[PDB]
Amino acid sequence: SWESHKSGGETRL
Amino acid sequence: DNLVLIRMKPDENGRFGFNVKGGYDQKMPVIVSRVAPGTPADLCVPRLNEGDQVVLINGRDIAEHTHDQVVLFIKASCERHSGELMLLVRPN
Repeated sequence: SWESHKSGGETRL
Repeated sequence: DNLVLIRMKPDENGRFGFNVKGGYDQKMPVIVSRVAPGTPADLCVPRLNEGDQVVLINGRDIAEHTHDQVVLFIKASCERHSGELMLLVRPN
């Protein structure tokens, strides 16, 4: 979310 | 206790190089789940590590916040001091 990839409840920052 | 205060500037494209899992909606603490090689999170003083539990983001207590609320706090560039994202973490 917020223009960051979210998958499996994990976000890349 | 045993907390570590880390400051890091993002890369030129606004990215820090770490991933997080957790948050109030996941019923688990916010934890660093990955740190990518050569990114700010890998090169900071000291390094941010997988398993570190995030206690504060730019001074804010995130305990009752959802995962996506925590993501926006990380991306809230104007809450940084001197352009540095501040994380207060507890090593695993």
